[PDB]
Amino acid sequence: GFKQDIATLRGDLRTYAQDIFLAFLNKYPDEKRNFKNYVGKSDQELKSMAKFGDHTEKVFNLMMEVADRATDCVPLASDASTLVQMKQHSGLTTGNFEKLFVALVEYMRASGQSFDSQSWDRFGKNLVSALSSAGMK
Ligand code: HEM
Repeated sequence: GFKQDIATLRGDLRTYAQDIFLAFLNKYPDEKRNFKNYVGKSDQELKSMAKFGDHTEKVFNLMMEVADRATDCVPLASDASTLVQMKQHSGLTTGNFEKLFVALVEYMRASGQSFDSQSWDRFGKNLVSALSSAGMK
């Protein structure tokens, strides 16, 4: 289930983090508008841009902590506050986060692996709700 999925992703977190974030950017090309430097790049090129590899690994390092600190796929309000408050996310709305989790769930659904994709779907919705409550637009 969800807690085992955290251990699976953490066991190869660099590859999962890149493959899910690329799934997100290819499913929602307009989302590259928050990045700029990513435009007109193939997946293999993106993987070779330092701010892609670094920022994608740090997204997934923190997302796995937030998942790990969750009860029944409900994140801590403190984790939502922390995320909202991040100066680098000034641009963002809950819409950016919803789309990332739609792509994550779709990626898990298409994998050959026994991920608990319905738990991730609820995690993504609960995190979007928590971010809104914590002040994200
Ligand atoms: C659980 C989800 C996410 C987490 C944990 C997260 C985490 C982070 C972290 C830790 C940083 C700082 C890392 C660093 O720059 O060294 C960062 C920067 C940034 N995040 Fe996020 N982020 C998340 C989702 C998103 C989403 C959905 C977007 C846009 C759709 C986004 C856009 C950005 C941007 C634009 C930056 C800085 C600009 C750059 O990449 O050069 N983040 N994020």
